[PDB]
Amino acid sequence: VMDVMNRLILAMDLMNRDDALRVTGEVREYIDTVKIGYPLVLSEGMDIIAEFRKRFGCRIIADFKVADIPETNEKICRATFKAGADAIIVHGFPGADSVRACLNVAEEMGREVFLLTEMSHPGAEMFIQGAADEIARMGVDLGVKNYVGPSTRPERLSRLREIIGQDSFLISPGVGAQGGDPGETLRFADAIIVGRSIYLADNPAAAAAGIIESIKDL
Amino acid sequence: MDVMNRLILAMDLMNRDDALRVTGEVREYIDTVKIGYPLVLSEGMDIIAEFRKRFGCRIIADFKVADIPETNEKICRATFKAGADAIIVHGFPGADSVRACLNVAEEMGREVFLLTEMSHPGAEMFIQGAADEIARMGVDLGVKNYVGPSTRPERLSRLREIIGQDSFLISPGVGAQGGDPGETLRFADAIIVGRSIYLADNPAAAAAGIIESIKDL
Ligand SMILES: O=c1ccn([C@@H]2O[C@H](COP(=O)(O)O)[C@@H](O)[C@H]2O)c(=O)[nH]1
Ligand SMILES: O=c1ccn([C@@H]2O[C@H](COP(=O)(O)O)[C@@H](O)[C@H]2O)c(=O)[nH]1
Repeated sequence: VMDVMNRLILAMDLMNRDDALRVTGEVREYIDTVKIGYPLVLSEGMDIIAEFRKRFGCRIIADFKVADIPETNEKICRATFKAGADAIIVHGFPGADSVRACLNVAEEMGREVFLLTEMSHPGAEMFIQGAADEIARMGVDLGVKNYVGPSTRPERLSRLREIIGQDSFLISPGVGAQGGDPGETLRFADAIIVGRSIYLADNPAAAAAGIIESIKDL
Repeated sequence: MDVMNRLILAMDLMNRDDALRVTGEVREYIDTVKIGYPLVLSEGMDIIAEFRKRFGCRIIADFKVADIPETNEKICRATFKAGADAIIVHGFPGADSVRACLNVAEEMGREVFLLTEMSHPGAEMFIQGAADEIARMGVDLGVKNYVGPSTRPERLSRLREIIGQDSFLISPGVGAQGGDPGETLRFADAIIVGRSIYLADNPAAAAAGIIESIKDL
């Protein structure tokens, strides 16, 4: 599995190139893994991935929550890996064929797929939660090794961990801004994803240092 | 939304030259183009303005938005800023995530299309069993534009039943995925067609044939 420095992944969702670069560079010493999503990519272009690689020695996870039909998923994955992303996050709710398509491209292109089972926001309780256990089981049966679960619902994250086993890799968003706690989340997740709590702080570096200090024993 | 010939082109080619050429070859048959991530992540969001400059067509961004509320807002804002007239949003992530999109849409005067049931086989695993409730949620939220599967006419019909004849409904899955143009239009206001057109040796003739087959409607 990827070796995430300090078990902390930066969710760089600022939508300005200069601000995104400035902030990421300031926390550079505490993180070696950055999660880039559509807010930044649709504002600055996929070339932002290469720029982060050039400026920082950071691993890139594209949080695109792929959720299309199989054929389209393949194209999305190919475009994303061509851009230099190390891994891509895919939605499990659209079913096995859609996930398999992503795994096929990842295998062919030598990259990784992360399966998003249950989401962290309140609305996730409406339809995703009830299917999350089966989505995880589906992922396990498909050979998925990397997963995404909610920091906001410890009991759910714990169940996800059980389903995928200790060997699987698990990252979890919803820490900070959404209410999740760093330490509690790392009881089940291999690494935590943190966005606003860091990038909106007056001193992003200090915010990141503070989070790491709080989980030092972990 | 008045879609010419009730036909929406799914422009999923990933080369700017090919996408513009093919879209130009069928420009006389359509005035509505659906652009998605295959093209946008390969050529950039500036491609939307290029399409408007060269064709003037309306643009539907099929981004199947499926993030948390906060991030959905950012995605829609970025998308409408690029010139998209509408954006397709997944309903599976819940009401708050859909409302987030509706908020930005209202603020920027654009439209949100709610995707309720997908057209591929995998949609049967988790999406289908929640589809009716997702459509009802859309109605409660005041959504007026929807996306349903051409590949399952009975499901498309149920979707139409739930949203009413006043709501607008578009449907992908025509051609490549097995859906029939005419049967789909029995329930949907417009059909979405990608490969059956853009992969054809002669795209223009392909579009003309599809339109010819539905001249009655
Ligand atoms: O269930 C999920 C999956 C992914 N994210 C993503 O993780 C980040 C959380 O950011 P923040 O709340 O720390 O600012 C965002 O990029 C968001 O899109 C969630 O928050 N919830
Ligand atoms: O349930 C859905 C929702 C959207 N699309 C989209 O509609 C187009 C269908 O293209 P094609 O099968 O006509 O080539 C693609 O852009 C695809 O991503 C589907 O096929 N199924």
